[PDB]
Amino acid sequence: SRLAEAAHSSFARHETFAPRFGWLHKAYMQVQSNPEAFLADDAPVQLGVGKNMVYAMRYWSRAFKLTREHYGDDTNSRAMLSYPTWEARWLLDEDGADPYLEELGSLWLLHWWLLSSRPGTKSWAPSWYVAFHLAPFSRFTLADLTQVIVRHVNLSFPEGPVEASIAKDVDCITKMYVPAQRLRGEDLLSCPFRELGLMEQVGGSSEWEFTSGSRPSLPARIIAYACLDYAARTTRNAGSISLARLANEPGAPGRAFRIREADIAAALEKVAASHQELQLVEAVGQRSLTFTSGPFDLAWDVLDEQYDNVRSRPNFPTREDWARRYPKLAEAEKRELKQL
Amino acid sequence: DSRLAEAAHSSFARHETFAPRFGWLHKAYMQVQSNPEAFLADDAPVQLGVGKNMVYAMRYWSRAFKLTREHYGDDTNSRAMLSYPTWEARWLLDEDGADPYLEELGSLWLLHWWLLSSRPGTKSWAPSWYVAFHLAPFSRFTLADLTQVIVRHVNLSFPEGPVEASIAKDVDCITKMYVPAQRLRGGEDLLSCPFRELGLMEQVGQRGSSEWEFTSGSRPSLPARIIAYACLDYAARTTRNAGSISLARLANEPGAPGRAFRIREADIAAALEKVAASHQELQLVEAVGQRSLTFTSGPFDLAWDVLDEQYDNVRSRPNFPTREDWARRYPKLAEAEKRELKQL
Repeated sequence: SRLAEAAHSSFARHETFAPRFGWLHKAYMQVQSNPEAFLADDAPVQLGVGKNMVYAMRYWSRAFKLTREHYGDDTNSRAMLSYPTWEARWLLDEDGADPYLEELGSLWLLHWWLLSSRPGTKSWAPSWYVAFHLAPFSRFTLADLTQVIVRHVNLSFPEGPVEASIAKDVDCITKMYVPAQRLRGEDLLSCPFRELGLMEQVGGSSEWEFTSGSRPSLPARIIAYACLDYAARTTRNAGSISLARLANEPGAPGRAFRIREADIAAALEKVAASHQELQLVEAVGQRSLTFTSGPFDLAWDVLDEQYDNVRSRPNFPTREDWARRYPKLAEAEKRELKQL
Repeated sequence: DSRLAEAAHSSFARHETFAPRFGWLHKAYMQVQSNPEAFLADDAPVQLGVGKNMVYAMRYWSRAFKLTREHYGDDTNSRAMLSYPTWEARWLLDEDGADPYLEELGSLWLLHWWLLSSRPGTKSWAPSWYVAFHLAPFSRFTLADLTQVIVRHVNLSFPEGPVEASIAKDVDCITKMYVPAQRLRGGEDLLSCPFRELGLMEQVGQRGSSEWEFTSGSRPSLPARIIAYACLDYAARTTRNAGSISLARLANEPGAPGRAFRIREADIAAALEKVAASHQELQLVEAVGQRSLTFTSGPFDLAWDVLDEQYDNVRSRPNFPTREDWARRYPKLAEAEKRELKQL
């Protein structure tokens, strides 16, 4: 049951809103000192948005792995408070990697986090997971893709599908990834994920399709990071992962970024040239990415290099500093791990 | 032919091929609000959070989008051109303003209009853009073709001006600003540019074979009130009083919204009809028997009523400054306008 393994049962919690940059920015800025930022009586005024948008803002930060949620202490009746993740501190802080999402690679990174699943940290976007990793066809009507998601939810989640919520997810997917000109042609909002060029309307009319050209906006280091991060799901030590798996396995970068094996190989070779610990090797006649120590730390060496080594900046907190500052992050991870 | 000189200052390639970035507009605003030396300070790179080779481009983009004006400080021993935030930047970009995070596509249409904008005392900083949108005789071109058209205009308009290499860098920047990122080649690499969402420019039958075009479909992301504001703002360039301007001029005249937004006369008419229904001061009238937009009072103030309405009347918010309040806080803005007016 691939979907249940990969994702939480979360549908239409974006309240029909696609991501906005100002939402990601303002959520981080507020949640850092205030775990009650989204629950507060005057959250709408404090965050500068309407009531349903507070909800959508809270959801998007959880979905992009920028916050985790956990029970409050008892003064707080165990309300679901939000805490920023170390990754949010790394990416979005004013002294971080890319606080204004100036580089297209940072949007590819957020897209990877949205789809990402690991033991203890499942995806909050099962409809996105299905669309990219599990769906049978690259071209579909919105009703076709709604139906495909409904069918997986039937198989994966006991409470089962709420069709109207899944159809809302499919609307939201299209608003997130397709150019604005194709959206029912004030009213229209920006969405920076359209820059990824992942989805197009078929000349809706009434079909949509995921694209398949080359991806010049996707940096080699982002691909290499995602490959090592994927290998890290299952291994903590030196080892290897086949290019075939990286290209084709549901959940991996080939299907997440919609890129072919040859493109993954090209990126890995480019990056391995800069990292002694990384190689692309042949063993008749299949290529593999090799790493001489645990792939998660190496993924982060590669990723941090892309952004000129944010971790070495004055007063940048380590993952362990951050865990002591926000102990409920590990408690939330542990709560998920208990379910498995 | 001196249209380009009349419209624009002689400024080429000062962005060094960096297309606009949201982070640059935002952080420039936040810094210049209190520090006129924000782009000149020794610590500017750290303070602005940009690379040393990005400081000037960031400064340029704020001036070009009409978000700052520059003028000498009161300094007695300085030729240094200091920067001051415009009232428009306070209205648009402030945390308390119309759209600080550019969440609405209308706000990028607006910025595009401001980049192209020229009136007495406030000419455009982007001559290459002005030629590309308003003076070029073609909509489909190779980059070489566009470069040659700009060169022709620069020869006619600026006896002194730029080398060809600078104009080619403007053409490169115009492409990165407006075409989908997928058409671009990094040599990291590609930056986001929110103006790509306007869908104004596209690659055509690639190979190889080098070609691009300004697009000509309908524009669902371009709000009617942004169209109407632009029409009235355009009219305001030449009149301060009740008057009119024909739909044909709005659609076709170099500088006007038809060429700036690449929309048809019918589209402009439909937007003005929607906006005129709400505004008793505005009408569409047939005279011979061509249609005109009429206004019973000065079009600049009406343009701003229509534009502020589009953003839920920011000017009504508690403690929002009038232009006069802002002028008293930044007297160098009017000083800069006066200097330019003195040249005409």
